[PDB]
Amino acid sequence: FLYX
Amino acid sequence: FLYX
Amino acid sequence: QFNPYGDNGGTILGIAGEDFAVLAGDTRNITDYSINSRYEPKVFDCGDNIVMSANGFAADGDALVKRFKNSVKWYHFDHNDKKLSINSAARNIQHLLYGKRFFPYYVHTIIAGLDEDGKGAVYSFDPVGSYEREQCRAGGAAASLIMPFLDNQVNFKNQYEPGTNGKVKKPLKYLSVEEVIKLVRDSFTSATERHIQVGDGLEILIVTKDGVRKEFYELKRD
Amino acid sequence: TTIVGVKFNNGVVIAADTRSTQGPIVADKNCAKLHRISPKIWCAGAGTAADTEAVTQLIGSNIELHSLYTSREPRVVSALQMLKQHLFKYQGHIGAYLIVAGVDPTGSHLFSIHAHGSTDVGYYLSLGSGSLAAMAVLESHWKQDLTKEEAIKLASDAIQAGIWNDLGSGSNVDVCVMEIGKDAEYLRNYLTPNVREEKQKSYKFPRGTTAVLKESIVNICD
Amino acid sequence: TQQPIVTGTSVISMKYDNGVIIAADNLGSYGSLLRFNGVERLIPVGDNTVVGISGDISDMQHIERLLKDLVTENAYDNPLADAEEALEPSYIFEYLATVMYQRRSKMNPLWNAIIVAGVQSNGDQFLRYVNLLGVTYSSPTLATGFGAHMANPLLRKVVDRESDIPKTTVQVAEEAIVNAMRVLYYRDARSSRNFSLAIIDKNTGLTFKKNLQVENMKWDFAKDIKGYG
Amino acid sequence: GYDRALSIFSPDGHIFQVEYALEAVKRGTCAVGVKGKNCVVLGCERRSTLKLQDTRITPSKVSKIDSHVVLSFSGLNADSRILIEKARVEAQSHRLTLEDPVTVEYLTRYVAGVQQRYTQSGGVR
Amino acid sequence: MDIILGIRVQDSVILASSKAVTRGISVLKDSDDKTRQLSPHTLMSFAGEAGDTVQFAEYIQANIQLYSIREDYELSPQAVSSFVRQELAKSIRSRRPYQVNVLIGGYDKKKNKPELYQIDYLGTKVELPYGAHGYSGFYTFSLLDHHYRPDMTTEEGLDLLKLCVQELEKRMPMDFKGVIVKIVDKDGIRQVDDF
Amino acid sequence: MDIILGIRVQDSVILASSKAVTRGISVLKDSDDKTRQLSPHTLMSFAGEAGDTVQFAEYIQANIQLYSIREDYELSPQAVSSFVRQELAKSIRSRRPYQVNVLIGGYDKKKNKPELYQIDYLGTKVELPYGAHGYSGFYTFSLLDHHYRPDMTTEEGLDLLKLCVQELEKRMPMDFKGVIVKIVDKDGIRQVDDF
Amino acid sequence: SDPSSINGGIVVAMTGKDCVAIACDLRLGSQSLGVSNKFEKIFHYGHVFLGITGLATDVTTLNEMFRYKTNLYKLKEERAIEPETFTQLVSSSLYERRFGPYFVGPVVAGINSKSGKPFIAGFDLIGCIDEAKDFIVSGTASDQLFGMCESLYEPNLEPEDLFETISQALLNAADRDALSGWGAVVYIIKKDEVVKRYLKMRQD
Amino acid sequence: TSIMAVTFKDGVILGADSRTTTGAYIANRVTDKLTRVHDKIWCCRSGSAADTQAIADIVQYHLELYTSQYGTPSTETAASVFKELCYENKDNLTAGIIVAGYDDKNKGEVYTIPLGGSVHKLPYAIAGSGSTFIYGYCDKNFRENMSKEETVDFIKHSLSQAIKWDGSSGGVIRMVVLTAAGVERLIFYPDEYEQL
Amino acid sequence: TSIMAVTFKDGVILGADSRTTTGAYIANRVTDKLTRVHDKIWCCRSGSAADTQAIADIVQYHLELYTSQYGTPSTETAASVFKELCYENKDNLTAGIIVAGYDDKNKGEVYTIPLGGSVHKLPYAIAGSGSTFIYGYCDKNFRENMSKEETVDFIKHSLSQAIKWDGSSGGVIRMVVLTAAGVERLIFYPDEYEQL
Amino acid sequence: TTTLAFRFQGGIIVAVDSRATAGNWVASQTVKKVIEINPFLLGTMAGGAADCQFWETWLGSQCRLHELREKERISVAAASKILSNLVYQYKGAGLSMGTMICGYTRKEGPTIYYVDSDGTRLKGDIFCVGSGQTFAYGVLDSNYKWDLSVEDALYLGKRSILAAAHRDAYSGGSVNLYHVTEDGWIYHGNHDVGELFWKVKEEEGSFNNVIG
Ligand SMILES: [Mg+2]
Ligand SMILES: [Mg+2]
Ligand SMILES: [Mg+2]
Ligand SMILES: [Mg+2]
Repeated sequence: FLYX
Repeated sequence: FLYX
Repeated sequence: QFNPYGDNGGTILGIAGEDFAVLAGDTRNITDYSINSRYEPKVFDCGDNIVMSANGFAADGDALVKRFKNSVKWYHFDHNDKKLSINSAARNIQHLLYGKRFFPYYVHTIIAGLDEDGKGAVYSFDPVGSYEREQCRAGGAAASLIMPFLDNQVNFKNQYEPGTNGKVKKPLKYLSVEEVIKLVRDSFTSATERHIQVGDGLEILIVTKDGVRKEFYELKRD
Repeated sequence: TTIVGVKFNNGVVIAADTRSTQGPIVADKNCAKLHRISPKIWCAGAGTAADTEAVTQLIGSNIELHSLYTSREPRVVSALQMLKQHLFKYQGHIGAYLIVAGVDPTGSHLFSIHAHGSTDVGYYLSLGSGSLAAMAVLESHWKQDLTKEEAIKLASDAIQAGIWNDLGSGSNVDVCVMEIGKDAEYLRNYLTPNVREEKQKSYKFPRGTTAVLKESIVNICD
Repeated sequence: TQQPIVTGTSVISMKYDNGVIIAADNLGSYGSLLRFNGVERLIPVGDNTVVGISGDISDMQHIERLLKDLVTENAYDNPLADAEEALEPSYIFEYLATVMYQRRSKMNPLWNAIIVAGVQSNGDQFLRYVNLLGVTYSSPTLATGFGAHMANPLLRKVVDRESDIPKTTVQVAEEAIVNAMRVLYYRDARSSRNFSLAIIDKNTGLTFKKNLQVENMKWDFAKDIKGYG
Repeated sequence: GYDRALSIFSPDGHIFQVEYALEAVKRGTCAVGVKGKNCVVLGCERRSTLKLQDTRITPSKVSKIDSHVVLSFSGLNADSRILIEKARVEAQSHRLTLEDPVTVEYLTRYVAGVQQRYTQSGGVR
Repeated sequence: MDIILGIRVQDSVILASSKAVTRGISVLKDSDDKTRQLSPHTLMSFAGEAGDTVQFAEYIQANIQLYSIREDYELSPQAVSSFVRQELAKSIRSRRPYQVNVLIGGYDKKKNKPELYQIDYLGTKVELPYGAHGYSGFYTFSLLDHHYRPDMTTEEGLDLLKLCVQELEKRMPMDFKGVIVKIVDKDGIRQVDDF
Repeated sequence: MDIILGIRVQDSVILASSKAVTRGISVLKDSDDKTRQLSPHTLMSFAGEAGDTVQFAEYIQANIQLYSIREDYELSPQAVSSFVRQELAKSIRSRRPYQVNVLIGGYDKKKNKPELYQIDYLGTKVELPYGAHGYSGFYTFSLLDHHYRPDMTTEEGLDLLKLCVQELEKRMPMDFKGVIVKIVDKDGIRQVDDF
Repeated sequence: SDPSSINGGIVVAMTGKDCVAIACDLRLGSQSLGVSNKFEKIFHYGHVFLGITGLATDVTTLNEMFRYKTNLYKLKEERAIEPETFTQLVSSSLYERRFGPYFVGPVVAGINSKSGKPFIAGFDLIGCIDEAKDFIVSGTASDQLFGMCESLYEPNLEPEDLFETISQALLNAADRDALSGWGAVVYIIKKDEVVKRYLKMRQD
Repeated sequence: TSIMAVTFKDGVILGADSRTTTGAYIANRVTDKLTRVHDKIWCCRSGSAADTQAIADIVQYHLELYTSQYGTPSTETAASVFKELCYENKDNLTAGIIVAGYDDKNKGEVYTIPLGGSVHKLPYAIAGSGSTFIYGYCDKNFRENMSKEETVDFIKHSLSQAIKWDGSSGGVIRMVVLTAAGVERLIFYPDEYEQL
Repeated sequence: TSIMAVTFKDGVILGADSRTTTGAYIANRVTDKLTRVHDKIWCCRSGSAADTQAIADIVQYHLELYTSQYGTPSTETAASVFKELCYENKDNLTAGIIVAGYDDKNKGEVYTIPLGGSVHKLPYAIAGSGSTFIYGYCDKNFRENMSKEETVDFIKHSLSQAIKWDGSSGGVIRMVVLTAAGVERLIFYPDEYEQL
Repeated sequence: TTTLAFRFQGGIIVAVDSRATAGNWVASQTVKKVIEINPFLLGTMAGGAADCQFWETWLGSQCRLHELREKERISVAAASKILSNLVYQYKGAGLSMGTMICGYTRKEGPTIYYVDSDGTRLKGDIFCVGSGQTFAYGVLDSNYKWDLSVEDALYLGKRSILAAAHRDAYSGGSVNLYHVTEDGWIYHGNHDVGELFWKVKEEEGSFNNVIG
């Protein structure tokens, strides 16, 4: 998934 | 490393 | 437990012309999410019109370049100042790399120069010394981003002659040093956008029969 | 990611970067990490991108229903209490690290929420991978009784520290200013210091370059 | 294969117009225990070099002995030991860099991050980093541990690239270093208030400053913080 | 280890220890080799000052190195056993790696190589 | 490697050895001879780890051939088996042991008797009327217990062996591509070409 | 379980399924039919985990037979395959998933066309001219790529299938004791007794 | 046993001048073994197009699930779902399975029928929305696609030019990935006509 | 973390540092680890910040609802509610809480609740990582029925040492005074306590 | 284990407990953790008893052989030999040694050698499991140029607290006094130090 | 990788693919997987690129020293056994090589030896080695006869690599053909699968699974  |  | 390896990021790119070769590499050095240096060159003139870069784990990269440079020096002493041909250098590096087959140098190695016929040559090596002469090779973190672009623009892959019903391929031809440097600059700006370990600066070493020239270009610093 | 919150005399200001990443690759070059819980309660998210959006959207909904039921403008402590009770229930499995800020009848507020359900109070806060770069700037330049224009400058400077020095952070600076007795102003793309330089070359292909096997009209109508 | 026991935290450094500045706190941590408070982690070699060492202190004390022995060995059969054939920062660094990489390659590393700050015989600023992996890099600003995360961002606002070095004075540079040491004291849990600072200038030479303290600290705003909401 | 250079050059350019080794051969019982059109024959003298010998068990003058090669000699009997043993081992070693028995030239070249090594190795005659 | 059988009868020893050489999901060869002649009247079949099997077999073969030349004399099957066992007994406490299991079928010319020795990779030697290595034994031993007689002829021994191969082809999971059969007797070693 | 093949030709679908049921070092049975008739013109072959295979096959069979009675109508091969895929798609995120891989060979009476569906235990459905499951594919797919033509007769399809079984019997490590072959066409399902 | 890279495959979407393009490879394999060269990863519900990479059983399941949901949407709303709305529905649906997710990399593409604006969006596996002006990439050769798109792409391409750019982006990316390729499909989407083209590419 | 409660003549005093650390980084250097569960019942939070916050919130609710029905709860009652949560959820909690309150009948009381969820009523308590370094000091220096100024000095000197040796402890020394007079908050800055 | 060395006006004093434990069982309740490496160079042994004994034996041999050739070694020389063994064999040693000696030139000196094998010259040192509890106490109470009686009390009170809180520390308090006068052994029994 | 060599009336046919991979990443599609040891000796490479390349190059040095020392070209058996004895010394080290030693000599005739890194050495008439060995075997075995012509044998060898190049995700690039006779090895060109597939599909009428 994506992270920030 | 590579394989063939 | 102590891990002897690390990843210093960055990416390198070698392209071979007709009577020249370029070896380009970004000047960014990183560990994890921290920038170590914005200008740490990893493309070196090793003499005898050979330029070399060992991208990946900088410690192993510097060690290898150092050992090869020393190998060139002792080649002169032992063989009456004879010039080390790019093909001979490539085989010598295989032996340096494979010497550590069971404790490998963690690097993707590219050398560039001229063959004994005066034509542009690029050799690329896997971490354990398997090597191959090519017109084109990207190495390091952003290799997977740049390489398919090079396939399309240098070797003209998947490109067919318009209106030939995809039957006649776009013909292979040598690129000018001007056209090659455009692709290198656009490869690195594209790589800088989409890869976090690539940016800061671009250093290109151009090899002609006249010798080794350098060019530097700014990249985005985020 | 680099999200900061700064308190000034008549309000609170939150700012965030615009970079979203999968592994080392940049998925979104310009993504908004500032979320509206309520018209005067805004939140900046770091950690699992999906989790931060979802948890903010869910509480934002429950706060609106609570506001309608009580015939009162929502309070920051309500959003905070509902968030930290929800996050605690899931024992950190919801990877949402939030800086909650807003104005309400009670006054101006600035909090930080962690995935495990812990909460902090402060005049200046920083969350995400670039927090240490941001907090360095905040610790160096922050003072008591900041003006609006000083707080925006400090907040955007703290984000910039992350953009340049942290690999996880980059691109632009989003800002939201929540001042008492005024509508909150969402300054999307307040700073765009990472504009892509003109490419060396247009890669617009001659029409017919791609080889085609079949064509067909697709029916989208009934 | 080691594990570090007694450790030193951030070493921070930067170049300015005429020379280099390096600083490091005087703490020897024993995990979370702040055990030793009289530890010097800046070790001068001659009058033109300072080696700043973080990481394991036992390995730091070993490196101290190697540098001490290097000065002795250099003086042997050397009439110009205090002139043309004196030890350069570049010589001292390359020696350590060789040792650090040899030790990692034998899977028995010196568990350290080292910054060699000095001025060459031709007046050039020398600043280069080496660690337990044998990784070497040079930059207008260098820092180890938490320094890399918090100091570098602040020091880079002063000297962002090479062209900024001639524009940076020793007053501005030293101020930036002392500010960085304060920020590290706020935010590093294995840092101390007491630190040493060294300036190697091509004109005034080596200036070693002991028993410095972090000061002008902002704590007043804490009185207004009650609970977590 | 014993290092002394026993085999060395003399002023006239002779290696006396090699030439004195030939005198030991000249003392040894006569051995003759005659190769025909489709065979080789190895003849060997046996001095007759030794009666009450047991010819069943007494080491035979001609030795098999492999099933297809033989070796006769003249000179010191004890020395011959060391050359024969080495040759027999090299014969099996060749079959193992080359998957083919030695040629007579190869087996000779090996034995000759061993004899040569002892003429410029320290501590050996 | 997998299936190696041995049956000592009245006047001979019979060694059957599977012909399949499998690696992964591919049968690379279906005509492999898993045996070496150590001396004119001594045969050794082998099965186990890839590479080790042949390397071990040829090493033993070389040593026995060297002894034969030196002494101009053939070592007894008992003597050869004892030598082979000691080599495996050394091997098991080496840095990398030979993972090779062998059957030594020989005819002792001095005693005028056939002899079958079963030696595993640990150096566990046993003289048997019939032997097997690997999973083969789990079928063949009970079958031979029933059908075997000590005074059988070479022809009876081959029929008894056919009964074993048939049972293995019926109940064994893997296709071992039949067997090469060899007979050791007073006249030396010869291969049965049609099995 | 192991080998299940399927070849869709002009006017029929042909399912070959290995007869061996192995457990440990023992082939327990050499005549096992790894197939169930779901409806008069729909056949499903299956391979995978012991117990799961038959339990799944019979469960599907019961559901399709129930539908047939309720509506007095035969579900299309496409409809049956979609139903089977959804059951496996449910299964994979269950507490204990069905570890069963299936081929559904059917003849659509409304379209007058043979249809072959390859569905793995994850619920990955594909319509193919020829399909295989397990290691079989690694040999048969390249072979069929070469020799297969879309307009082949049932007899040509059986010869093409014989070529697959021969290649598998040559190069496959395990003895799968031949195959049961069944043909699905406009006249329904029938078994080839001599293969 | 990495669900996202068992079957393999890629989807790429791009925006042009009053048009969008979405393209995908046709490979479905079981790791090294190529199984199907007809497995399309792009579906559509009215004028809204969805491409799905990742585990093929989930690609099929989600297609059937969104058809189900867009059908009920249309019956109740008495109009076709718009790309912006559908994007939200995809996000909601994926995050509903937050602690047991569909191993997919979906990509929405289409033109809003009311505003006429070209729209593309990508999602992660847990349902985080990635909205983009230029392009969205997904699959086992996402790195390659990111490199190709970032260098080749330029804004406001005409439908016929956009076709060449997206096609060369997919083809050259797919040839540097083992688990992608084996044929490709490109949808060119205008306000009220859609062209679907099958590309010729190397079959290894 | 360094926390302590000391019972003196006029009531009880709660003392704590202000440093919250994730690994070796300080997340908050001005934490308020002293929290209100009732008007004159306060607690000291050590261990998981998330867990100790969640617990504190539940008890305040319990004592608020207790007050609505049965009037002011005893300090023992508050400690009993803390224990009940800590003991029954011992497998999922990392929380060392010191409960300190002022009744008019019972005066100053201190209850310590370690990880186990056991209750220990003491004349004074110390907890958190920093406490280890001041067991020797606190034992030698503590006296019963101290004055307010003596108890403030005792806590200040104690936490001063705890802070000096513990990496996980630092920042300001917060204190809360519970007496019949009411509730008084105190703060002490590094520049004061460091050079004690 | 609880050990400490304190430097005062007339020389140095070494102090230690007498408890050696395997797990929670006391193997020896009268251990002598103070050992002689030279006439006026002594050390304090903490960590693996086997490792610290083996090390101590080697150094005594080294300093005996040193004395045969070059006369009396300095306390620094002794600490250097200890360090050399501890540092070079850091992977195979669990030993925290405090080296304390009396020269006539240098007077009382204390060197502490933690697990790492680093050397730290200090006015006083504390080591072993029990030390943690008395960092606060020892820091507040230690003064330079104390008298013999003050230093004996300082060590007795310090180890008394260390023993009170540490399960691994107990028994008698042994002390060794190094001055120009000579070498004096002291012992203190529970019945005395417990009720300090 | 996919490599095959088979023996027939006309001599030995050696066909190899040209692709090298690191995981699912295609590193190169232009690799020489056949080494020309000498005019009558060929070496095939599968497994670790470095291992095969380095040790087969090294073998060529050992084969040269043999003919200097023995004034005679090394046998295929001896050449294969130098390599098999070498890798056996490294057994357990983690060398990954699957190689075929193909050559002609007077005493042997045309000979193929399979040599792998766990020390297996097999003489045989047909071998396929690589990730797509099974795909190659499928086509080769089903079409193989001893009486194939040099033209047909060359095609079958080419078609068998193409078959594997198609189905196997980790095989492709181009087909490199060799023909070993009594007069030595003869190179029969590099054939890109890009063009070869469509050329074969059209002319042969095969590959009906693919959208034409
Ligand atoms: Mg950055
Ligand atoms: Mg499937
Ligand atoms: Mg392929
Ligand atoms: Mg005790």
